[PDB]
Amino acid sequence: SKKPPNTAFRQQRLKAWQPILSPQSVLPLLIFVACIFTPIGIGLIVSATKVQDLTIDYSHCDTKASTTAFEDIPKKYIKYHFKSKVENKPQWRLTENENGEQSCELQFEIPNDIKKSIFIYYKITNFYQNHRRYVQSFDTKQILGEPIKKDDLDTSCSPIRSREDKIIYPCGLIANSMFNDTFSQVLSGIDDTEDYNLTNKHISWSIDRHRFKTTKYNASDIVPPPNWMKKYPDGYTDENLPDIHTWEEFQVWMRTAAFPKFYKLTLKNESASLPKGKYQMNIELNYPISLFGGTKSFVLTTNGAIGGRNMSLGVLYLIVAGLCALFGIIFLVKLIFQP
Amino acid sequence: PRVIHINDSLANSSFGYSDNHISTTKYNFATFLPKFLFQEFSKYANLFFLCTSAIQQVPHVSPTNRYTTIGTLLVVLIVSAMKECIEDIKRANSDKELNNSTAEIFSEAHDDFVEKRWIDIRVGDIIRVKSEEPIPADTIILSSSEPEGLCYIETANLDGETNLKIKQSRVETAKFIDVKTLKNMNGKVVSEQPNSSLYTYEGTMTLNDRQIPLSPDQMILRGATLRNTAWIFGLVIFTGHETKLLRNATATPIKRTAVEKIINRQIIALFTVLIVLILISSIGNVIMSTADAKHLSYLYLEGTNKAGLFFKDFLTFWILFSNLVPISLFVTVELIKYYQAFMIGSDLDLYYEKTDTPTVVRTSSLVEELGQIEYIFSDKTGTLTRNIMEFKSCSIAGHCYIDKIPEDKTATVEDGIEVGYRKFDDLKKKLNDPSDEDSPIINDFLTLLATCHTVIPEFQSDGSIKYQAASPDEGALVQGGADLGYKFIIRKPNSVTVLLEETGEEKEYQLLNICEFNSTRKRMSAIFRFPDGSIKLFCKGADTVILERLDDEANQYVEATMRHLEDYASEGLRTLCLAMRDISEGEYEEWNSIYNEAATTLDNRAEKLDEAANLIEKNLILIGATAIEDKLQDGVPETIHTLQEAGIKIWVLTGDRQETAINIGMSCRLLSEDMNLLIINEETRDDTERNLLEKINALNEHQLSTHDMNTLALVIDGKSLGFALEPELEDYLLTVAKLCKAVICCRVSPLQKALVVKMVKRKSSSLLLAIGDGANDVSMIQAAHVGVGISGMEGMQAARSADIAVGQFKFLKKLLLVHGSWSYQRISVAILYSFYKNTALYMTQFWYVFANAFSGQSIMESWTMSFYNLFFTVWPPFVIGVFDQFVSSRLLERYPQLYKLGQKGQFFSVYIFWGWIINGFFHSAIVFIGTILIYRYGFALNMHGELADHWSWGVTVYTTSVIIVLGKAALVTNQWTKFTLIAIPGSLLFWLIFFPIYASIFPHANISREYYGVVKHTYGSGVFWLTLIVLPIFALVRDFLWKYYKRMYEPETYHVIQEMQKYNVQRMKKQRGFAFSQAEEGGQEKIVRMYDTTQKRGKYGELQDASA
Ligand SMILES: CCCCC/C=C\C/C=C\C/C=C\C/C=C\CCCC(=O)O[C@H](COC(=O)CCCCCCCCCCCCCCCCC)COP(=O)(O)O[C@@H]1[C@H](O)[C@@H](O)[C@H](OP(=O)(O)O)[C@@H](O)[C@H]1O
Ligand SMILES: *[C@@H]1O[C@H](CO)[C@@H](O[C@@H]2O[C@H](CO)[C@@H](O[C@@H]3O[C@H](CO)[C@@H](O)[C@H](O[C@@H]4O[C@H](CO)[C@@H](O)[C@H](O)[C@@H]4O)[C@@H]3O)[C@H](O)[C@H]2NC(C)=O)[C@H](O)[C@H]1NC(C)=O
Ligand SMILES: *[C@@H]1O[C@H](CO)[C@@H](O[C@@H]2O[C@H](CO)[C@@H](O)[C@H](O)[C@H]2NC(C)=O)[C@H](O)[C@H]1NC(C)=O
Ligand SMILES: *[C@@H]1O[C@H](CO)[C@@H](O)[C@H](O)[C@H]1NC(C)=O
Ligand SMILES: [Mg+2]
Repeated sequence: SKKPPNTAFRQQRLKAWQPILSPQSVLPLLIFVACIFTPIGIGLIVSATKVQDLTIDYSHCDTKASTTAFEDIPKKYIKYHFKSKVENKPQWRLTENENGEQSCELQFEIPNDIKKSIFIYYKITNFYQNHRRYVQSFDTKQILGEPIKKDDLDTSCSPIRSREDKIIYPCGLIANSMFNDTFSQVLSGIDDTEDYNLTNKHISWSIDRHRFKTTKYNASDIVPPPNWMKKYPDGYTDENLPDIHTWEEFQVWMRTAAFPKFYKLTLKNESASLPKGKYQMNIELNYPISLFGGTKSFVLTTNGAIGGRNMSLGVLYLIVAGLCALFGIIFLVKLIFQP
Repeated sequence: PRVIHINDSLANSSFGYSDNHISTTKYNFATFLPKFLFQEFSKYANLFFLCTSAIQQVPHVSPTNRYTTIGTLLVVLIVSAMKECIEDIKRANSDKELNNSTAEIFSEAHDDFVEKRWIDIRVGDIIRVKSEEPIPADTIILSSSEPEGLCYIETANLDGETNLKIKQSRVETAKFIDVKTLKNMNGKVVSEQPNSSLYTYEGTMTLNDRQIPLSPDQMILRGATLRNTAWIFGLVIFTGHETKLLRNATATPIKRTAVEKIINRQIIALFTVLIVLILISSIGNVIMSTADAKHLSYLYLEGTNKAGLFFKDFLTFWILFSNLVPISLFVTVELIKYYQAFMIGSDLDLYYEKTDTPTVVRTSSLVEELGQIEYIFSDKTGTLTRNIMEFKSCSIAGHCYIDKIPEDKTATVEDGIEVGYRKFDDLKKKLNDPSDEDSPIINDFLTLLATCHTVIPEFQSDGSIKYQAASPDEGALVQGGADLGYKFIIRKPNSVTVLLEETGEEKEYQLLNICEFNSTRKRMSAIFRFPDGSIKLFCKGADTVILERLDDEANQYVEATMRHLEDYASEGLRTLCLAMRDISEGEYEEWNSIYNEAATTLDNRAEKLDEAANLIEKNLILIGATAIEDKLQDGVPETIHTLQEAGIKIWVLTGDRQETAINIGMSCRLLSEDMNLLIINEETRDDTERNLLEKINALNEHQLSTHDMNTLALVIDGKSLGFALEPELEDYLLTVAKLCKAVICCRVSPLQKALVVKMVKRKSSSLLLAIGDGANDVSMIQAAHVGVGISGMEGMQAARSADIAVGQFKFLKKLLLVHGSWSYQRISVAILYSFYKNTALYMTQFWYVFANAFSGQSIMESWTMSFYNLFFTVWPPFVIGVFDQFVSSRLLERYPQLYKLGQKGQFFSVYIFWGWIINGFFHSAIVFIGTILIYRYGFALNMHGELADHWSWGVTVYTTSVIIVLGKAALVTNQWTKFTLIAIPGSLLFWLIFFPIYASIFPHANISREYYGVVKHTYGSGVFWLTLIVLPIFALVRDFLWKYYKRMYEPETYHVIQEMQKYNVQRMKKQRGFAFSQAEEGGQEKIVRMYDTTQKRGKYGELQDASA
């Protein structure tokens, strides 16, 4: 009665199939992946060179600029790509205000209109956003708006949770080290070029807006973080407590990027197209560079189907379609010349 | 000394003797868990991960979650424990079949033999054992059915002996045969202790205030079965584990296999890579913390010391890289080796129908040495032979007669001597015809088959007769003889009869005298009295003793029969000469006194009776010679030829004598003709020394070819084996044994069948199998690597403690070639894959620390790395492990030379293990470096200008690194069943459905707080789907082409077989084998007298008086 059954699974005679690596089978698979990849590996380079950007490195603007009039930026600070050729190099000057706060105006000429939407990012280099003491170091509860007391705070915001028995309100190394540099909302058009209004609405992630609510703290218990004292010198007042639900540029800072070089969104304009001409940008130089030792910048790219001028996806489809078409000919040589 | 009170159920339990409870399971229930920790800590991986989870519990150090690596340890802890409980159940009920077996037991309350199992047999009970029933424990007989209270036990489990021994009860207690008059037993049993000496025993039993001495003659043992006797009356002495047979054999030890001895030298080669990749990265954290102290002000680093932040980041890189060792390796190597042992024990070509016994794999860890066997240490009786002799042919007057004639052999023309065969009924035609010359010889021959022996017949309920023989050779002489006519029936104390069935009359034969068989005599003779009054002498014996006693001028067939005895033993048959002489009435009268003058004497009788026979057997004439053959089991000569083509060297280790293990070796084609032996059977150690020195010297001086290596064999015996197993000549014994084809060892004790195994285990590096049955070689099964048992109808104490239990010998071909060389390739990929899946992913943590300033941020989420071993990539180790046949079952048995792949270990070594680790680096430096050229600033997505964060990039590394590791498993597998499509391209569809459920549902419940919106920002993005297309294909172009280039331009030996599957010193020449299974103490001469079979059965059972 212990006789095992005669099922086709138990006797390991299951209905099976075998891979025959044979040069009438593998060789028409090397042309299956060298004639569907090259029309994609070309179809992406044609959509990563139709992206028109303009990179201005405004990093050392306080040192090497005259307050008097414009000059040219050195070539080692500007990268730019367009359909047509530029007629003048862009221009730039430093402007110190009456209070003693600087400002770095930038003037550039755009050689043709761009029908798509226009985005403004600021590129930061050598800023280790993905450090282990930096990504996890912010409190989750205070972003949602729960009035957390001191003892039930997170230990992840460990150096800056409290200064004088007080709740540092957006605790964490992320919110303490926020990029201050405001960007002027309008590309002001010079030499009778029409000015261009950019907005900062909807620049964050759409799921960050549901998570970033205003705070239910009482204002007598919360101090600013120690790198926000030039904006709130007295402390957090009851009237201008920051509404982080509508503070968009704080939301795109807490979405921590993955490399020491990254873009961050700060401005966009969807409904219209800017025309050809010379324009002007105004940036206040609040964030120093000796804090991290890198280069803050300013880019004006247009969003393509795979991103900016990023030839890496078009090229990685062609090193495959190269090696899957090179060894599609070393088959027919090593077969025929040496069977 | 141990004392036993007869007729007492209470007081005998006070001395604390053991019970019949045997335990074949490697532990019991009570010692489960603290023995289990040594089992978990002997693996070096599970030893390592307990320390790592303790290291995770110092605060603020873990880059992952704080409980992830104790969370994937308790799964590994539990699943390797639930395997152990079902390997406890399966070895509980299989042990229960011996515990539940029946035994008639005296109970004083009932005063009758009642039905109870074997368990409740206390030491001191009185039991009763019927015919053909195994004795439950070591006992002392009291009285029995046979006259003078004797019996016959078959010791085929106690040793390799084929014959039956006489165990006569003492004459004082011969009267107590009544179950009603049993109730007056009064006395003690003063015995010896458990001694584990089989053939020696002492003890003194007192009864009714009168002592009785005992002997090993009055003792029968545990594994022996009772044969040719109605019942016996036993008083149990030992039991359980304290028997004389089962005390030295322990429980099933932990046998570390030959793959796990390479894993623990592979993991040490991975702690090197783990320690180097801490002291490359964590040294770099010391450098960048001090060299960039100006530019890291936003982190608020302490900078207290160079040895505090070293050790605060020695553990972070310890924890992040501790998944380089795969924790799901030592469970998915248990649950493949358990699910392979369930697939072996369900094959119909490994299932014996006649007994209805499927094969069963008890120890399921030793499944992969079945592809690396290099020696086989068999057993002769029970394993090779079927323990059944039948009469094959006979030769008289130079004419041979056989029932079925082979087609190569026929009575041809003589070349000076007539050879060939005839049918048996033609022997009757020369017998019935009174004109022929040989008719007095045939009549003097066919009664010599029927009279001269010592078999005792017993009628059945049917008129068919059943012959009860002391030695099973002459039990085949009569039964084969009665087919020729002259059927032997009723035996009397003075005479025998014989019924000529063609005439129907029965001729009396007054047995006058009969001599017994001995070791050095090699013959036995029986002097008879015919019904005519002309008395007669008969004789049967060996060639080298019968040739020195002739009347040379009388017989002329002597050269004709010696040619036939070189013919018979060449085919593998046990031969026997048959010669007589005519004796007058006066020449008996002078000698029969002199025989009786050697009979009235007491103390020189053992050395004077054999002298007393030599005066009368001087002048003999020759009738002819017969040849009984031993039934080898089915498929034995076809298996051993296949097992020697695969390079395995068969070693036979019997318990039998030397003269018949050679004859078995001739019939199974281990031996052959034109193959000289190297026999070493010498007395003292110096006589083994010279004969060891002479054999090595005679063949190391000259090179002998491999054709001349097959022409040599070794035969040694156990008296000469203990002098070649002392540690000064063990090296010599290999050097003669490493050149000969087959090695036979004879009369080998139960200990020395392990001390040969424990000698070749510690002299070479080759694995070796042991196969057998019965408890004489239960010590051999615990000493070899794979110990196969053969489950017999009696005994099978070997099949208890064996790792694999099989039905018979002929399944060893399919087990070792098909199911052995599969189970070595099927685990040597599902381990080299499970070392590779945890390196194509968990290296992108290490190639990340060249970014992020040597800190240790985990590139992926904490739980999604702990779902990698357990959910998505645990199935392709299973399907590769159990459902992948690299060459099919028809082709491995067709070409037995393919087993030399598994012997040398061409599938699993460190020099091929490093080819899978380095292939796990290069597969991780493409899913990383291919995904920093894409997502160069986070600017990859086209969703209204938003960007990809740290967590919508880590998923693109994880999802690409799953669809490479699954895509590699689709290239290393060989055969695509319906169970491969479920695992390898189906676990991809598992992850691409389980992840959007994990990204929308589980973050809301405060677990896996990140990727709160990534499923929008990966799956909807056009870059995530064009990364999954080419980043696998870029990293499998190396695999898809070197697999192609290996099949054609540098093919191995099995690839052309895979392509075949889809489309298509004594010399043996002058040796005349003598093998008579009778030995001394078969009670040869006492047993002929005190019998009858015409006297009807007694009242109380089968009581028969001694009618002598
Ligand atoms: C860090 C400290 C630790 C250092 C440790 C390093 C080295 C250890 C020291 C010595 C190593 C010792 C020996 C290593 C040398 C040789 C190994 C023996 C050769 C060897 O058989 O392996 C091969 C790997 O082939 C590579 O070679 C694999 C080729 C890939 C090599 C590319 C090198 C990448 C190096 C890392 C790149 C880093 C990039 C930079 C990233 C950092 C960014 C800053 C095995 O795979 P295989 O596909 O052929 O397997 C085959 C095949 O799969 C199958 O089709 C065949 O069976 P079937 O036909 O029946 O199906 C059968 O032939 C089977 O064998
Ligand atoms: C743009 O973002 C910049 C970095 O986030 C930030 O620059 C830092 O600003 C803080 C605050 O203004 C500076 O901290 C100062 O530290 C110096 C000593 O090094 C002090 O003058 C003073 O510390 C004082 O400390 C006392 C006890 O510790 C405390 O009681 C006082 O209240 C007082 O805080 C300043 O706090 C820091 O040096 C700046 N540079 C760097 C490289 O960190 C800018 O403020 C910010 N700008 C705007 C407009 O937001
Ligand atoms: C995007 O840019 C266009 C300019 O090309 C903006 O359109 C102008 O919006 C301002 C708002 O103050 C009006 O005063 C102008 O008359 C508009 N120009 C035209 C030609 O209609 C548009 O509003 C911008 N989108 C935003 C800010 O969301
Ligand atoms: C458009 O640009 C002008 C020029 O600075 C500015 O005054 C006006 O407020 C802008 N409109 C909006 C809606 O911001
Ligand atoms: Mg045996």
